[PDB]
Amino acid sequence: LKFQCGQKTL
Amino acid sequence: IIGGEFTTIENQPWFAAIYRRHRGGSVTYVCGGSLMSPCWVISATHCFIDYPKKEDYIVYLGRSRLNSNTQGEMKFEVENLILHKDYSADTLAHHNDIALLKIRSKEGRCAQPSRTIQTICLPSMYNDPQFGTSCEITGFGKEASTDYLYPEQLKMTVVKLISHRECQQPHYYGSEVTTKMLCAADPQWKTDSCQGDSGGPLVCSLQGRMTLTGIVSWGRGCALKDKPGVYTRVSHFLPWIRSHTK
Ligand SMILES: NC(=[NH2+])c1cc2cc(-c3cccc(-c4ccccc4)c3O)[nH]c2cc1Cl
Repeated sequence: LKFQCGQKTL
Repeated sequence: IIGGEFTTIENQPWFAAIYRRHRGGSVTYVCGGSLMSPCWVISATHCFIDYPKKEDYIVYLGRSRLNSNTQGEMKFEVENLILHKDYSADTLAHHNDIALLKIRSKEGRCAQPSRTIQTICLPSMYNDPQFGTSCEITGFGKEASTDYLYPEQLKMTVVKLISHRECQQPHYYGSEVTTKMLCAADPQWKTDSCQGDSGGPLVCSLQGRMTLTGIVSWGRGCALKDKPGVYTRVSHFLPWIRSHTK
């Protein structure tokens, strides 16, 4: 969606 | 990376791969970097110092392999290449080894967020994790100090931050390591960063966030006993970063 620093998505 | 495991960019979505074009047709890998914001990637000055011609570098985000494509990747040009004023290297250390690259796609856009492209967080002014903390390093650098090629698959490993007292021991690096550097090593000197991992990230969790704590900068050998990897201490360069990323 938009950047969220430090977040990985798996 | 010596040791470590092979991974995919989803596990390090803020990792940027920088390559250089050669008149002749080849493209070679140069260093790793990290996405700080949509249009800025941070790396190390020593990766560019010998050839500071921005038009010849290419930056890719969302890449899990070195010379083959990854679906979802984005290719960028370097709009601005900012090296640090006070960068110096001696017989080992590189001082003020940080650089910024402003990227632009051929369509005029910066990075766009996806499951393979994310930004990494910056620490607060001079705020670091305590020594002992385990951080991860990722990159396409050498797997053995004797190799002359880079792996095709991205690797990652975990190392621990060590104190300056330990690193400045005469039999480690002595006074070559300053307060603007951080040392990290594997308790058993088994895994480490190496040539090619240069410019990439040292990520630790700080105050709940995965934060870019260091930039792969220098070291004696790779995975050598009492020879930690030395990283640029990002928390001490925040004014400088701000100065260009406003
Ligand atoms: N953890 C370590 N022991 C370590 C080893 C190396 C080795 C290098 C390195 C070696 C040769 C050339 C370059 C180089 C020179 C110009 C451009 C790009 C890389 C390196 O960064 N960088 C390093 C950074 C680290 Cl922490």
